[PDB]
Amino acid sequence: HPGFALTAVRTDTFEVDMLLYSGKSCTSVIINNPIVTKEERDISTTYHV
Amino acid sequence: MDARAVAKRPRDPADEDNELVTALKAKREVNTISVRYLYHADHQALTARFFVPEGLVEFEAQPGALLIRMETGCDSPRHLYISLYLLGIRASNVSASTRCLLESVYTASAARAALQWLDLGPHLLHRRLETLGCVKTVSLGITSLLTCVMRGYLYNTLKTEVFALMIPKDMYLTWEETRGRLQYVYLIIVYDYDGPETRPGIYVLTSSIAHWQTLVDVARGKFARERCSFVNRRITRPRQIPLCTGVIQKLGWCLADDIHTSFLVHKELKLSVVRLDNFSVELGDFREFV
Amino acid sequence: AMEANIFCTFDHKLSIADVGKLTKLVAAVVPIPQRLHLIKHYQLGLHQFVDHTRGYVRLRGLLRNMTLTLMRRVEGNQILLHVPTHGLLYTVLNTGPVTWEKGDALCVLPPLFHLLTLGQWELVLPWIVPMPLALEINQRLLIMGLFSLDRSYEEVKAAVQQLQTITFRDATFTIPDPVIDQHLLIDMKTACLSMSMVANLASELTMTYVRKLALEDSSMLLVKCQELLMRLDRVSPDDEIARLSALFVMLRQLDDLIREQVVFTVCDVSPDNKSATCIFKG
Amino acid sequence: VVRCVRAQVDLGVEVRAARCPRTGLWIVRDRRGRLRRWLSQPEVCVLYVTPDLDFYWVL
Repeated sequence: HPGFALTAVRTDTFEVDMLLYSGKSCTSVIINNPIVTKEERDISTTYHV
Repeated sequence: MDARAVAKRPRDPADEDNELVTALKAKREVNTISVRYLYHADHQALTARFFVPEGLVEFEAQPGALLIRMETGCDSPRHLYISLYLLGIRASNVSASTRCLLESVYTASAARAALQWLDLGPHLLHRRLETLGCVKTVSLGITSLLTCVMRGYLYNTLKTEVFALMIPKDMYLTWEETRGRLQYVYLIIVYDYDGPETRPGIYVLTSSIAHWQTLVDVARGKFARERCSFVNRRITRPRQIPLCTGVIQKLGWCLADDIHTSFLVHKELKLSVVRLDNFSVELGDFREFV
Repeated sequence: AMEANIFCTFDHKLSIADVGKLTKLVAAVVPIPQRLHLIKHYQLGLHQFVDHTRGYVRLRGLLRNMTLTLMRRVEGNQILLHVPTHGLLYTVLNTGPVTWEKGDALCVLPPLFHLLTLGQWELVLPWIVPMPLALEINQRLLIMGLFSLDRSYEEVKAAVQQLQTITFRDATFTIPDPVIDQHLLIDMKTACLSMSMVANLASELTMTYVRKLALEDSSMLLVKCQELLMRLDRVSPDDEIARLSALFVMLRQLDDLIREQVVFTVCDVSPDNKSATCIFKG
Repeated sequence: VVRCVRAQVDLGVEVRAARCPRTGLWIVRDRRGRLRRWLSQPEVCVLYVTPDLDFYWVL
């Protein structure tokens, strides 16, 4: 045994499930109509909605 | 084949319906996505997305700056994206007050890591760097996201804001007081062949000359001290083989009636800059001159 | 609104598996000898160019002036080639032996290491490669051609063994040797002879011409130049005319190796690294 | 600064020196970058001292 002791720390992850409770109509969500923008490549064009 | 098709007027590529509209209306459905005018359809700015860490995104929230990439020999980052303002430390042309200013803004890990990477190998900067163009947008999370422009103009979407490229004043360089009507802008990197001070000279030249032979001929006569320094280091230290005393490449062209002055602001640290409003990007590779 | 699409017909019966092989090569590059409209497959690629006694440099000199088309679509009994124009952007397959990244400048090279095959035909497509590896390959091949005559010694075999391999990011790749059976091909013989001639004339005439110019020396630069040449160095004028014209014709017989025009610059590669998006450049 | 021909020994003067980076030699200047030009003249000589006890006699 040496002259010193050892305190050792260690974290441990836990796969868990929360449950979220909220009141009626807490926040207001404001949306618009989704817009398509277009990026042109040759063989595969993309559209970002 | 017949005369009516070649006698018809050309079909309006915008006023004809989109591919989604001619797919919907032939089958008559509805969706929550508004379709009838696609964005970016009348665009010629050839964009390219880019991921950057937080240390290289300072001085980039304001749009318009050179997103010049580099490569390190270490295999985990194959490239990195330096800004032109961040290259000012290795720029010998940058004054000491301006250098002490812009070292007080890039104090994150990535900037100084790139600074250590720049001056380590047996090469110069012209085979170390690679130019891309100008940045116009920024997402600005922790790992940000940049959209450069390789070829075209610098505009916001829906064409309502012509973005402008700024360069710092210690890299601006014009050569005649009578500026031409149309002028081009090139990226000069010269080398002073001093032993310890092999840090290069960075210049953004704005001239009316578009030819290449008559540009390097008037470029030999404006860096003759560094040319003689190249020959001097060639003769006093033989059996070492340097090369590419200067390198130029075509960056783009501007209109010469709107190249003006401004100042960047970033965490209330102003910096006087030369601003190019209606910039275009038409790249050329790193050519050299002795 | 159809675009410029060269109709490339074939001259041979193909199975369905042959078309299934060929439909994997959509976004690839193809060299074409002339900007035509209707063409067979005998003028489609590089196998029409490949000579037994001519090599890499003579293939490259016949590669600077080719319309680098693509393959937009393949269908029954025909191919639809797509000529690119400078300014637009197109998808290019990663058919080269070496991968790319985001931001590189890409150019063309003959395939050093070894597709459709017929009895007399083998469809072959050129390597597309970033610029620093291209310059590395040029400076490897010229020096490996320069070790041709003194190949008999035991050290220089290890030296050309070292020179035979290159290194890119995770690409420990090696090239074939230009010299076959201890005598150089006439292509690389001309390529090395031009370099030896321009060096041997530069080490001979420049001293006389710089000491002629030194009386009209109006700069602080030419004197250091002639001092350098003097430190190294320790007839009828038609011979001088012939020597200067020989110098410039051996320079003119060399410009296939002195440079490479940038053709493609990548913008974003596909994940799993099989294709990319490239703006074409002249 | 000693003036040999006209015999006017100038007693004590400030000067500001640097390494001229084209070579490994010194360049002397005044307080406004005047580039002191006595060293071209054969009529004068100078003595230089530095705050690290260095001694430079210049003809």
